[PDB]
Amino acid sequence: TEKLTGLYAQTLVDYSGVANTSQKPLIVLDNACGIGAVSSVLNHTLQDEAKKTWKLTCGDLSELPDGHYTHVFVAFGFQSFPDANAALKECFRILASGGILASSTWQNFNWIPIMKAAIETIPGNLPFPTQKEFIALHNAGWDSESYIQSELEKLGFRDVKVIPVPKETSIPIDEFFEVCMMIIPYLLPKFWTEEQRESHEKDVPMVLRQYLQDTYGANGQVPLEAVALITTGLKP
Repeated sequence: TEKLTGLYAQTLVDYSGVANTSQKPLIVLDNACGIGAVSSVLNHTLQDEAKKTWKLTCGDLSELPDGHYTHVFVAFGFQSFPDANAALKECFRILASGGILASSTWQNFNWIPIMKAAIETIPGNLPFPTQKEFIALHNAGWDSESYIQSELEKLGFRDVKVIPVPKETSIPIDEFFEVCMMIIPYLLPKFWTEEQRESHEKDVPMVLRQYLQDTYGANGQVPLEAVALITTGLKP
């Protein structure tokens, strides 16, 4: 996964304005080290500061001082929080006046289509989430520019911008297969009867591997295409 989220790490740091802001000293939060675990771009940006008065904190919003930070980053965190609204309220609380929230969330990605295609090789017209069904399983709305803009503005953010950014990369079959099998076990309970699972669950790995080897060569690459929403907002 991390080859693609690393591309979005540069986008999110650039869109936030942190490298060029007049707010000094920089007091930054990287939620759950979501950027730092996949990219050095933010850490390296701070290292390049002439000042040396800046601070970066990595910690988790999902359980910080009031009015403290100049920048809060949430890289692909809002769709996974237990309580996305509570987390957003916390972002507003811990930002200083003039502080910027920058977040990335998923709007589209191609791994659900590829999995669906593999599954419609099984006999039985078996059900599988569509791309929108899958996104909406947790914290629905964070794939919608209009939803996000209103959620941020309700809480007092202004100059709110929500921009879709497509990125494309490629991943080896073996790695793409393993990402799939982290997701499959989580879905089938929600979309198949126990009758359908006992009947077909055990063969999913083989057909998936078979479809993947079928389609993208034997040691080939699988494309990873996505659209992420890049959200920025100002706390007045």
